[PDB]
Amino acid sequence: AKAKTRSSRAGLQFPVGRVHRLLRKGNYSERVGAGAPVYLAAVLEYLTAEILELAGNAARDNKKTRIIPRHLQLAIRNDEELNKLLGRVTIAQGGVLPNIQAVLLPK
Amino acid sequence: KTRSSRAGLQFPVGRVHRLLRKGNYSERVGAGAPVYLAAVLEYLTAEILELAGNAARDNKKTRIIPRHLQLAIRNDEELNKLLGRVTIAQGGVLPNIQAVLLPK
Amino acid sequence: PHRYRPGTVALREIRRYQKSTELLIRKLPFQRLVREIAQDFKTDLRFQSSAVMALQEACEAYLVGLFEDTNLCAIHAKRVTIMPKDIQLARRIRGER
Amino acid sequence: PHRYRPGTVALREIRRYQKSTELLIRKLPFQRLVREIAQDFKTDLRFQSSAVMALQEACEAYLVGLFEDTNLCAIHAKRVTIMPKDIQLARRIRGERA
Amino acid sequence: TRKESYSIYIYKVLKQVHPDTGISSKAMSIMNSFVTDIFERIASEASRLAHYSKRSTISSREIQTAVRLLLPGELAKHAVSEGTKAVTKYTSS
Amino acid sequence: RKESYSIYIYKVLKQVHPDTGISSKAMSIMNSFVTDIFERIASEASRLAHYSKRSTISSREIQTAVRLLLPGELAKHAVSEGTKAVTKYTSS
Amino acid sequence: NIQGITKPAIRRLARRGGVKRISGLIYEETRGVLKVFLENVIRDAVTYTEHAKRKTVTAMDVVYALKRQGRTLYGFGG
Amino acid sequence: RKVLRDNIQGITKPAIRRLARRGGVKRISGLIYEETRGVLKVFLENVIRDAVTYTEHAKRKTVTAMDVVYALKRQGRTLYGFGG
DNA sequence: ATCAATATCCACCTGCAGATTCTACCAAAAGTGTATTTGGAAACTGCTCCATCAAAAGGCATGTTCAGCTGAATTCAGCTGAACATGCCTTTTGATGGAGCAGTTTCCAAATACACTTTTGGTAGAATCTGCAGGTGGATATTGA
DNA sequence: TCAATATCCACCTGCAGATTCTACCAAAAGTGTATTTGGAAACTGCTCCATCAAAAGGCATGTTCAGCTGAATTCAGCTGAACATGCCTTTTGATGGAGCAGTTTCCAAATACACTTTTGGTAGAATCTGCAGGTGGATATTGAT
Ligand SMILES: [Cl-]
Ligand SMILES: [Cl-]
Ligand SMILES: [Cl-]
Ligand SMILES: [Cl-]
Ligand SMILES: [Mn+2]
Ligand SMILES: [Mn+2]
Ligand SMILES: [Mn+2]
Ligand SMILES: [Mn+2]
Ligand SMILES: [Mn+2]
Repeated sequence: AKAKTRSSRAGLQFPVGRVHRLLRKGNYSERVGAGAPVYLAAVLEYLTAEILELAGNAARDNKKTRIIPRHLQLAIRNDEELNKLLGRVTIAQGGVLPNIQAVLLPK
Repeated sequence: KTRSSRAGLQFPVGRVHRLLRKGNYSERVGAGAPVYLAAVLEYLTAEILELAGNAARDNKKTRIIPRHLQLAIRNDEELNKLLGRVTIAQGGVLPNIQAVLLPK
Repeated sequence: PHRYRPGTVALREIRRYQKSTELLIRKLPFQRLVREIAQDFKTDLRFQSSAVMALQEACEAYLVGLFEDTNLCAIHAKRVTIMPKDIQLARRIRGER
Repeated sequence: PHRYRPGTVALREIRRYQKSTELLIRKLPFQRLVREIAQDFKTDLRFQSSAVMALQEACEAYLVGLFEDTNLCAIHAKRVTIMPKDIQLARRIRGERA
Repeated sequence: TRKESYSIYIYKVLKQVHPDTGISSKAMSIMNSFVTDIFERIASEASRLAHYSKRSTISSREIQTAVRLLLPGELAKHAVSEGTKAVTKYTSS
Repeated sequence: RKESYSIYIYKVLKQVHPDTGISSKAMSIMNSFVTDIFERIASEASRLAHYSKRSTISSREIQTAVRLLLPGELAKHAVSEGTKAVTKYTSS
Repeated sequence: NIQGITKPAIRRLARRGGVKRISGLIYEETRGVLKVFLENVIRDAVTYTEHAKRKTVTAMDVVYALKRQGRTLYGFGG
Repeated sequence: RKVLRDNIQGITKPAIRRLARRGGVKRISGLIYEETRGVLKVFLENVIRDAVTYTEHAKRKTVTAMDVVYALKRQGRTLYGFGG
């Protein structure tokens, strides 16, 4: 019987095995169910797809083909949900969203 | 002949040890860790009670209620910092009125 | 006919309420509100009495605190009257917005 | 001689720095401040440059955010100039004090 | 001295959404920190969720309910769909 | 079922104030307090061990955790009682 | 139901907060903040309820929710 | 080595002005510069104190980027970009 | 409404610092055959969590008056921005020496595993008790005159 | 200051809701053994951190100068406090019933384990290339007339 990676059995790109190990070695609980590493690898994969999709667009917009930190920032900060999720996270080299309070502009 | 009395503590050294193992904190738990942790817990407990007791006294009370625990914490910089994100149920707040809002 | 000047009874109230710890929201209306909100998440729910009490405690402590910060924002703008603009600013600096 | 009015270069600079992401404090001076504070904490210490860079990124991300809030307190007081009392209110409300 | 990373998978997923795009290494490590971070937040909540319900085993159900707690739907609601999906596909051996 | 530090707190109460009592709510508050700090210190201790790839939480991890978690003088005294209790214990 | 939370009740809270003068618009602003607060807390609580397969929100379900929001409450099981 | 002193002044008026700009600030009071150095020093001391604690616990003499990342996480200011 | 003065853009270029691929192991997933548990599933309680009932009691909802707070409008000392001239000291490059992480091994002191043996801690009545909640009677604190 | 409201504030006082005090059984806690093994100690291979040198210019310093912003004043419209009424909704106090947490009691599905092969990844060489930095007209954007 040929080797069938669990990632493939699950239909995922992320490493189901690895995740299954990080779980048993993380002192999170006595034992870990079989589904557990699969559901987590999926969520972790859904989310990184979500930010890369927006990061890639911020890149395209700024006329670059390679995603850099600043693109991750614009992607995260311009998205209410991703922003709330990473509300207390500082992205190195990400800078800030260009934003100037109205009262400050020439009258 | 309990490890607590052996370490000179009122806190359950034995239980702290069981609670450390059953807590999924680590594969193995050192012999002294529960003694230490138990000592630290007792000390902070004595600290609060000691100040809470004083708060009751001054209120002309012999029984420490929640307000007394609140007065003891919020009036001590260290304890307040430690319990900065904690609310004591039924503890109320410190009486403090901003200068500007006073008469004349 | 006797009458205290505006603000004098306000100070009297501050001292009274900063001295006690009783809940300041009427227990019944609060409970009604708590279940209304909960029904929107899961229908036909039961609530331990203490569960509703824990919620009112936290809820009132949260508001009292927010009013402290709001009052500071009002004072910062040379006022003595809290305004929504004050609650909004405090909630922003707090990270709730 | 041509001369921009007070406030115009300031707005130019906001647009300019909100666009970029480079560190705004100088490297060497900051590395020193780190070594000076650390040393008056524990002697014979060493740092991976990486470690000093992580501290600079965080301090700048922090000061920049503190200034966004400071600026809101200024505006709120119907002013356009930030002052110490503004930094103090933002820190008070943020819980960095009371 | 070999050290594990998520880079390989992050890159694969990158090629899927934007085949034309690349990613600087700072950006990649950032992405790495993000993955290990949410993994930590999910696992931990899973860990506690298991404790409260006197269980010594973290099932896909703990992960699910944890996901519902840490993420803001929509993000939540879509993450839960993918997890359910991946699991049943898995149980189909 | 349902064990608490309730009893151990009352003993401590009697050492600092033999004279003083304590309400029901006050007692549960002190109970939540003990479990909370217990959880913060233990958790920080858990990570500290994983950073050094150790499998056991020793009193060394408990102490650093304390130093990281308790502020200023509280941490100092906490640390003193700590190593002291480990001494009057390893003595027999 | 939010109107159940009455003006006098809000004045009282403000007073404990140390507020002397209250603008006429603070009452409606407060009700809104209070409902967002409750929605968030209960939503998490009820999630804890469902996980435990119950039909009853317990005080511990609330206590754990509050900790998730960073609003640790003492005196109800933690 | 050489004695280290007054290095907090290595945080110049122009560097603080730049930081205020990125924070979107338009006009700065003369006193902001010293309040900022004061505020920065407290911030840095706390992060370094915790970071050096993780270092000592690891029986090292070198503060690594990870020590800093962990210190920052304790303070609730998670940093992405140095985890490796 | 003009325009000089300057700053902001944007496409066009080209090596090279920083990605991407190509190769090789080798640490750890996948495959299978056993030795344990666990987490659910029924069945039953005894809890406590609704539902009513139903008076009394505050506590909330109105409408009046007007005190004094918040703005709007004006001014003006001088604080803080924009520019310039100077020349310091942070940057950049390169190259070492060796401090001190990291990677391996070695193996006892220390922690985990039973299998028991006691002792202590949680329960649910029994035996007191600290303060609440009133009740005056006495100086205060406010506020009008 | 004088005087007249209302407010606070001790001193005592009498029970009722909790507390503290008792009287008992299991389930942790302490034990006596018998094993596992984690990680402190002992090297030592070698990245990396602290230093040094030198040159170059990006930028921090200081000083001038005066635009226009923050701080002071004024003044009065009207919002928000103080209050006496009038009345409705919250309290609260058992009763009874019933949904249902909490406990048990099984055990079949699901995991932990112990080995044995097979890859999927990670660590560098070997290749590739976006884009960082420079230039220059094309276009605003400002600010004086
Ligand atoms: Cl599972
Ligand atoms: Cl130990
Ligand atoms: Cl407003
Ligand atoms: Cl100021
Ligand atoms: Mn006993
Ligand atoms: Mn100079
Ligand atoms: Mn002005
Ligand atoms: Mn008038
Ligand atoms: Mn292969």
